[PDB]
Amino acid sequence: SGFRKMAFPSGKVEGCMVQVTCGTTTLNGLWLDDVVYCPRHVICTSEDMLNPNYEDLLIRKSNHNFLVQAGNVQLRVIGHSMQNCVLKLKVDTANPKTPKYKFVRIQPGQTFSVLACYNGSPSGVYQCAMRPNFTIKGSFLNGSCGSVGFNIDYDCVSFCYMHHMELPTGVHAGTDLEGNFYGPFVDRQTAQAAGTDTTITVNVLAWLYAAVINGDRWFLNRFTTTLNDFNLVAMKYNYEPLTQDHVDILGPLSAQTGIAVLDMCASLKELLQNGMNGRTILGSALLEDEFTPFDVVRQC
Amino acid sequence: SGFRKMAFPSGKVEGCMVQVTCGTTTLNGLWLDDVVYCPRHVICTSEDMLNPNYEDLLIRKSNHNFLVQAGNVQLRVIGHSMQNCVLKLKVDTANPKTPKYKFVRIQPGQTFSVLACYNGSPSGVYQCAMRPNFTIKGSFLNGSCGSVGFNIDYDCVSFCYMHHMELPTGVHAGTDLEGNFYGPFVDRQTAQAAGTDTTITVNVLAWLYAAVINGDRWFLNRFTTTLNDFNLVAMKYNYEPLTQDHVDILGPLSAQTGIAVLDMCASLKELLQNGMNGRTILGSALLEDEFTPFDVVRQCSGVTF
Ligand SMILES: CO[C@@]1(C(=O)Nc2cncc3ccccc23)CCOc2ccc(Cl)cc21
Ligand SMILES: CO[C@@]1(C(=O)Nc2cncc3ccccc23)CCOc2ccc(Cl)cc21
Ligand SMILES: [Cl-]
Repeated sequence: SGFRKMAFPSGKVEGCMVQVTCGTTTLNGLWLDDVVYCPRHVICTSEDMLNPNYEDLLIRKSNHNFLVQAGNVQLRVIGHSMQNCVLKLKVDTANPKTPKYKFVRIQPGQTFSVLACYNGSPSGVYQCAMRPNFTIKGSFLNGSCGSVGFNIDYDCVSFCYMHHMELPTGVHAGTDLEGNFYGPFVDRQTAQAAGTDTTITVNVLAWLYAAVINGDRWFLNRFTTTLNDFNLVAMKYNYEPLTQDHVDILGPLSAQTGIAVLDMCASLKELLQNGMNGRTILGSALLEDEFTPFDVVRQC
Repeated sequence: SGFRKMAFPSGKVEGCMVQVTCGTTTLNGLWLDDVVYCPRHVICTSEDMLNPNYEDLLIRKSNHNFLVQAGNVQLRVIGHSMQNCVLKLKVDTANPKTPKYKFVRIQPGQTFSVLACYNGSPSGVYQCAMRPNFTIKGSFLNGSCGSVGFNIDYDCVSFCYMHHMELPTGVHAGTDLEGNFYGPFVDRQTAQAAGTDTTITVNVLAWLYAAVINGDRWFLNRFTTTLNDFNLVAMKYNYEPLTQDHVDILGPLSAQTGIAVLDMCASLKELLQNGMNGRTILGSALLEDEFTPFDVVRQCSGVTF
């Protein structure tokens, strides 16, 4: 019993963190086999940042301009190429600690663990969700670029995010490991803003099921609702619409607790209308939306 | 920017987790050098748990009754002894992944990371605090006993907790790595209950400083208070008393933000007597007490491990 925001054990990713230096910029790289992946903005000279021509900047670089450090050992860069917004530095040594891995692109609402790093060194691990506006609400200081988001599939690490940027509101933007940004962001210092964020409705429902599994039932009610009526109410509270796919995904939790999805939807509608009235759900006074249905099943 | 509940990187601890089986019970062990540490209740059946004589049960066991598995390799138990509520199984092989470590006993209010394991396999890592009632509000299913709590100091893992039990309210109890329970708990199936929990006041203040560092300032006020007047108010809201040591430990955050500790205490007093008024601090509608002053400094300064 109990319910915590839980990250994946970070060991398999820590064995991959390296420091990448180019000129005066130092950030983190992900060393997998004989390739170091890192944000391409490491080759930018501050001025370049506004309207960089990355293909042009990269052609002017040599392998000896890139300084890669794995612990107290300098790795030799023997090649460099760019894949979208990620720079790939081929090195002369394959990482002996390379785990079984894959590169996955995730959808909004999906959760993942972040191993925050500075100078190629792991400082902490936390759990995040990809927001509906494609940002993440991370905890990142200057020097954290190249820190990665991942999930673990038994023995396999699925890398889903690499940190590139912090927006003016303090939220963060990044790419998958193929260098494609999540959201309409660009790796340029041009004026950028995240869209208004919304609540991940399917995740809140998953967390209400987690609360029932843990004995918290005060918010339950005798009502049910249509999916259309639920969406009309939820959207006026900045909640994402719930699709039939989300109803289906919540099926196992519904069968486990004996509370139909639309029945739990009517509880969520009531919580949005009344608030908590001094009560908490799983020790929280706000509805939590960073636990997916898969996270709840795994943890409970 | 940003403020998250952050655990220490778990890699140094993952290399130490093993599966310990004795009879029909399987739980986790911590393999350090040539010793595997685990809860001594692994020797118990459902009957023994009611009233166990652990010294008597252990004398009747042989080394071959304990099955230790590190990954897909079976370790040979060549000795067994008990230290308080922890069982120590001497093995024939020293763990090559043994990090620099130490066994430390933490105080209530101190935080640590928990590497939750099942069958000697790490499944998740989370951050928690040792509550003032000596329980932890963890997340543990059956099979998680032997999971450990730790902190990292430079490159040294300080093991501070081993999981043993879940109380009827869903909160958890365990021991340090020398087998001494945190709190008035015992390792027997007998009616047990945690004392009334209180809020870790110094940690709430540390988190209010974290909010100010992140630009959340609405709760700040012009007032200050005496430590005595603050403690009189705080204790009527089930808050732990704030000591001069807590005031001193908050000093670097007070210097960084320009908000004296007793000035922040007057903000906390108002938040208690009046509530948040529909507002949040760091995205939370409740005052968070599981960040120590050291955690806030470490996170708002990027200390690495
Ligand atoms: C070069 O890095 C930038 C950045 O966002 N960095 C950061 C990323 N994370 C946390 C940060 C905390 C504090 C300070 C900067 C942070 C700053 C300039 O504008 C840009 C423009 C584009 C890109 Cl892809 C990055 C960047
Ligand atoms: C050893 O098992 C006990 C236990 O608490 N185990 C658990 C520990 N964690 C999470 C659990 C989740 C769900 C079910 C049990 C959990 C239950 C029987 O009585 C006792 C009595 C004493 C002790 Cl020290 C442990 C125990
Ligand atoms: Cl403290």
